[PDB]
Amino acid sequence: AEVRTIKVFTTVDNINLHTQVVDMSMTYGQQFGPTYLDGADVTKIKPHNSHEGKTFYVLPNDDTLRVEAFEYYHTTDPSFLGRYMSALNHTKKWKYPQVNGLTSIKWADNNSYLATALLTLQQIELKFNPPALQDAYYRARAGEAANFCALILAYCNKTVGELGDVRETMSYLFQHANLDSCKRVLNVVCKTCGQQQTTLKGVEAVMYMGTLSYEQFKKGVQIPCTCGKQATKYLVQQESPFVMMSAPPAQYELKHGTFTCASEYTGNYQCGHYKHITSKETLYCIDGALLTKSSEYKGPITDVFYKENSYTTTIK
Ligand SMILES: [Cl-]
Ligand SMILES: [Cl-]
Ligand SMILES: [Zn+2]
Repeated sequence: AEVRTIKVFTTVDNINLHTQVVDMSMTYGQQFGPTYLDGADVTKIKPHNSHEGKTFYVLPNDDTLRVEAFEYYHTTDPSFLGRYMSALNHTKKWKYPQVNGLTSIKWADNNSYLATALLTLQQIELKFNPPALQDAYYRARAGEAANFCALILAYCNKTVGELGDVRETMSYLFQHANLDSCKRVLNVVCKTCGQQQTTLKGVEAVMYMGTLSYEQFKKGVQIPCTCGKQATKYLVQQESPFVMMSAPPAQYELKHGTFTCASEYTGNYQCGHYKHITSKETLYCIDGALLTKSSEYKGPITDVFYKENSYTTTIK
């Protein structure tokens, strides 16, 4: 029997290429293990003539690829590249319209949480650490967001179509961002126990769960003390370029000029839809490809983002 071969390249990062000679009588899987062509699983396919010179993603299956994959993605999760490829096979088919000057996502595959996450990132100062996210985010800002959205799904361990939470999604992305300079000082005052200051750094310095209002967080929020009293927690010092205030969805009034952007969630714990609100010359509501405007906004808000640089309390 006549042996036929083609040259292809394998990769884990789509930058560093590895020359391979493949036998056209054997599947990609038999030669490389799980193999993907621009997100499509070709593990059970035999090489085509049209494949010559093309790049295939493989799993990090030797030491060189293990190092290349960690350096690019900053993960050693064995299932990561397969999850990234499985997502990309869908996100490459999504549309990414420019809405009010931002890259959004046309609704598909239950992706509203990703649209509001993507819109938010374009309005806050954030630098990613993994080259994969740096490279994909640059492309997303330019309007080609398929790789970025597939990476969000992979980093968050979410599949296409799965219910997502914006706060959790932002937590994962912030873990892979340089927030090392961010600092928060809180004071908690109990009329029985006295006062306790806490310092938070990095992601914990920019995220708070319990109120949407940055102003209320400065004045004080009531929380339980271990003694059984209500204590007051308030912000003493903030050093960060933004803050994110989150809460269970509740009817909330957004006032033009008092916040950067916000997420709205309509539905229940099992099922629902996110929209994005941005405060510009007026209030714009971006719902995937859809855009409306209003002077006032009230709805079931879950996350609000605010601009910051340096804040020090006047509370003694
Ligand atoms: Cl590679
Ligand atoms: Cl970046
Ligand atoms: Zn107490």
